[PDB]
Amino acid sequence: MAHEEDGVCNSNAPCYHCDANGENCSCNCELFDCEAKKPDGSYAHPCRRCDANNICKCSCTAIPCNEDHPCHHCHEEDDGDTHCHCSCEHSHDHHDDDTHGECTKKAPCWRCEYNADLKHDVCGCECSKLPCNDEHPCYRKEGGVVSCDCKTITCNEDHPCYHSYEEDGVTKSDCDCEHSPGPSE
Repeated sequence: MAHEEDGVCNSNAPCYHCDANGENCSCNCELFDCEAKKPDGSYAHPCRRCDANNICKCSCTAIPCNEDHPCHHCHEEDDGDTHCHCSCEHSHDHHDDDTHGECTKKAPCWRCEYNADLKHDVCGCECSKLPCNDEHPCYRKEGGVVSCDCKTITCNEDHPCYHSYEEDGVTKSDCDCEHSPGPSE
């Protein structure tokens, strides 16, 4: 979509949103945005899944990892470094139910983080302003809040428990209304 906001994105024509960056700077669109921008005051070279900084009124934003940066945002293929890969192989095996950005249990927020050769999809932090995506406090290499989409959400029964394991961003089948709700945290 398009909406008047800071920086150069989805201003009034070039409708281009940014995964976590967009939802963190301007939530009013959904597309692949990424480009350097810094005159001599701020920095804006984020990406739908990288480690950069946006230009927010004398306030630079913190994105995920562009190649090898310890961040909890729009992952990029194998977001993270060596250690990260070792923590994902052991963390995913014990929390396979975290194959996406979801969270609704007595625990913190989780997101799809892993590196392997197979057919999969982007993590939750790499999702757009979906109709079922908010943002809860994730627990990784640093306490913080990240976008939370619908997928491995907990079960609404005798207790909150992730449904299963899968990496797929929540999608609707109406597109006949303003699908742009608000988070809780």
